[PDB]
Amino acid sequence: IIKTGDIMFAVLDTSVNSDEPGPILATIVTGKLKGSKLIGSFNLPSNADKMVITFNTMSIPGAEKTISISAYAIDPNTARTALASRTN
Amino acid sequence: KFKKPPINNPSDDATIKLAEAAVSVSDSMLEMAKVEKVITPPSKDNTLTIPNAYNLQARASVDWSGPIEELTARIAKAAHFRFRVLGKSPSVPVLISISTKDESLAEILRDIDYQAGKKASIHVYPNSQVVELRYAK
Amino acid sequence: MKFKKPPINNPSDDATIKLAEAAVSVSDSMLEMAKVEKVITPPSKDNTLTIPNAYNLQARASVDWSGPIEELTARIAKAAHFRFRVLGKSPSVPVLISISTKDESLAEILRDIDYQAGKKASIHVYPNSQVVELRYAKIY
Amino acid sequence: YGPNAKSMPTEEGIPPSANDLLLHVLEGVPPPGSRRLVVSGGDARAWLSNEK
Amino acid sequence: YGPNAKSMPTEEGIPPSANDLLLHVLEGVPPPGSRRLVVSGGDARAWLSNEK
Amino acid sequence: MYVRTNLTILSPGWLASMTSADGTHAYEMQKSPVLLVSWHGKVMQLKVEG
Amino acid sequence: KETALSVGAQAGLAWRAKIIDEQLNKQARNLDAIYDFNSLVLEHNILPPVLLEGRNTLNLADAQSIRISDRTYKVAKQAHFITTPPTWRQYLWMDYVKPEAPNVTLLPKTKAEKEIWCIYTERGWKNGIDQANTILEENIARIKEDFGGMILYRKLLAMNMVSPPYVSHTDLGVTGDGSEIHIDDRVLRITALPELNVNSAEWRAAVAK
Amino acid sequence: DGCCSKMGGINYCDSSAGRLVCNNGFYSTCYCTRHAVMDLQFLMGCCLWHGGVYPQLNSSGLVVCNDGYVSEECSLQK
Amino acid sequence: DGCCSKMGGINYCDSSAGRLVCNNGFYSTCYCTRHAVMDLQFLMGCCLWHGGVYPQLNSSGLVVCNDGYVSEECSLQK
Repeated sequence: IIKTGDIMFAVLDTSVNSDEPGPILATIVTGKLKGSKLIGSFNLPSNADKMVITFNTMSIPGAEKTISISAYAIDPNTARTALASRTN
Repeated sequence: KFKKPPINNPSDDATIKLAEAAVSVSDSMLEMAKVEKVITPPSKDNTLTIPNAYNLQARASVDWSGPIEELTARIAKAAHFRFRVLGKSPSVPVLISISTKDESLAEILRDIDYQAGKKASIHVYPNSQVVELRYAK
Repeated sequence: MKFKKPPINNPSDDATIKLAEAAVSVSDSMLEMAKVEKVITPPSKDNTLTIPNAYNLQARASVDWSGPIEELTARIAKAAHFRFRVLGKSPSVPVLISISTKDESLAEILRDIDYQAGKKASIHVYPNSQVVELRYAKIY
Repeated sequence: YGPNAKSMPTEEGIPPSANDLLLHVLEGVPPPGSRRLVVSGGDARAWLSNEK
Repeated sequence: YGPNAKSMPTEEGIPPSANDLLLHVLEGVPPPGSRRLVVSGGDARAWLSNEK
Repeated sequence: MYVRTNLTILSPGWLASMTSADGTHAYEMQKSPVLLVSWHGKVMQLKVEG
Repeated sequence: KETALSVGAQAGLAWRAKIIDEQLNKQARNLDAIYDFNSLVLEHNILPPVLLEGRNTLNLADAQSIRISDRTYKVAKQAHFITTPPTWRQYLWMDYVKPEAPNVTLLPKTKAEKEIWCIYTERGWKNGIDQANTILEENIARIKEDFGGMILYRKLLAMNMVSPPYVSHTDLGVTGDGSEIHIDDRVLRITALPELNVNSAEWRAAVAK
Repeated sequence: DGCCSKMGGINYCDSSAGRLVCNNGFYSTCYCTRHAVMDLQFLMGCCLWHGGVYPQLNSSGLVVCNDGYVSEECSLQK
Repeated sequence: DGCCSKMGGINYCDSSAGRLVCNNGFYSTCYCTRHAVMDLQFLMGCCLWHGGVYPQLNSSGLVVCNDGYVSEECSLQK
């Protein structure tokens, strides 16, 4: 039971280029979920001013199930939806 | 010249308190055990003294666990003493185990009597070189 | 002209403090237990009679043992140059004695050992024959 | 008792004695299924088991 | 005794002796089907067969 | 010796015993001329023949 | 932001636990000396039970309902067999597994971040220390409980308030088949579990000097 | 901040009284454990001296203590 | 780091003793076999002195031992 649209922290360990959408996984490190993992993919925006990632495949450790909560991400310490990379 | 105090000196208030508490409880338990323990004088101990007959100062080894009369008869035969029994053998036999390597048959017989206890006892006549096994009633 | 109080020591620790806090009450309870036990029961006699001391038994010993009794009594007999004798069959459950003393007599060593054994073992000494005998309890 | 019953008045009943968990609490062992509490200002200990 | 009767007796038997598997243990052969264990710091051998 | 009662035996000790739902005990034992019975928190002694 | 608190608490708990455990082990012999279980074992290798005592109790139920008593005693754990006396260790020793993996995800970047991270770690580590201390307190309470219960059993038995335990031994001679044999089989079975006696008529009092 | 100032210096915290001890044998004056005799005669917090703050949260700003009494001063005004 | 330092050197390892033997007639103060007598009275381990660490896995940090007792130290907090 998680409140609608609340806030969590996570860590991305596998890098990817915005050229071929594919499985990318991250790991929740704090909050109620510890060591939970999250598979998703990105989208290609109309312009190169930002980049967002789709996160839908949530796997909680311990139990043998795979919930389908879909969520997005924001830039920590910046509070933005863009991506930290090069655009020139 | 140099002198070093003992390593485990209670140099702290907690240490000294713990150590003196240990002393106190040890003393109390020792006193309780002393006042509780039951003893009997050797003047009236229910045991057989050493016959001290020269043939009994032999040295041997014996391992056994079972009927007593058989082993006692074997020992008497080894020592060249007549063997006899008085009483009715109980249906359930009195069984003792002895496993020794080198000692005196006198000590063996003493242990035999000690294990027999109230069930039976053993008497030794050295003047008339006989041994008797007396049952209970 | 500074001021001080006599007892100054190394700093203590809270764990030891709480240990002492428990132990003092435990000791007081044990003391009361022994006191009431002694006043309610009539004492009878002493084990000095059954194991009197003798010559060549005053050599001093200091021990720290927290195990069984067989090695201990064997070493004591070897030091005493006396015959070792065992009576009874050792029960499966070992009989364990812990002793922490300093500079006592051999006779007092034996008396304390027998007292702490209590109802499970007994000790006899025959000085004329120079023999030490340990007997297990006839039970079970 | 017939169809319309269980209307007899409740008889007298000796009140129950003190709850037995008090013994463990006094000794210092918290009762099972309880959790600790934080208290300052002096020397005391507390626990919460059954909203008590 | 009827269906509504209590009729709840119990039966007890003579206790068994110790396992003869310990005889194989003492003679030194590991018990069949078990696995060897690792013992450190002393002179001993260990085995685990049936969570014992 | 098959001994049936409603009390408990203390000193001799049984090797096999049975109980009923109503609360009757029946022990089977070897021959012993003397028995020790405990009831109402007190233990007394009695004797038998043969 | 809060990983600071978490790691601080973990490290503090671990460090305090290791220090207290090693100090306890260093101060060894007096502990086993005071907590001498074996000499309190009864004759038949039977662990004596544990008694709980209370004095001057009162409970209010509701209006016109208050029940008051002077003293109370209870049997905490029934007596049972034992093959070796317990020690101080099964009550006082507490485990210690050192953590070594502070997950390096949220790291100090700016100065104020570093400062708040440091102070939060410090307070968390203090919290871990005091929590470990409280756990030690509970352990001490539990072991004191058991020892005091044993002592109280001894004293009530002395005062003739609890029946002593009773056991019977049945012996059989040779036993087994042609393949398995036993020399003498001894069966020990206890019958009278120790319990309080309500008959005050046989109660005995003692007076010191 | 120095409890044992102008003295031998802070030695250790005895929890039997929750007190710091200076290097000179005299007791200090600070508090070094929450389990200390502190004679505080003031407290904060609302719904005090009743059932306590009710765990549940209401949509309205009215707050009621667990005894059923309502803490008006704790409830927001309008 | 020479066990038989200032001596003849290592000869071999007596397993019954679990010790090295120097070339000169002495036992070295080093062990070779793990089945020797080492006097250690301090160690580590979660769920210690119980049924050991239970092989279950929990979504939260709750950890238990085969005796059924739990361990806050072995577990985490929240």
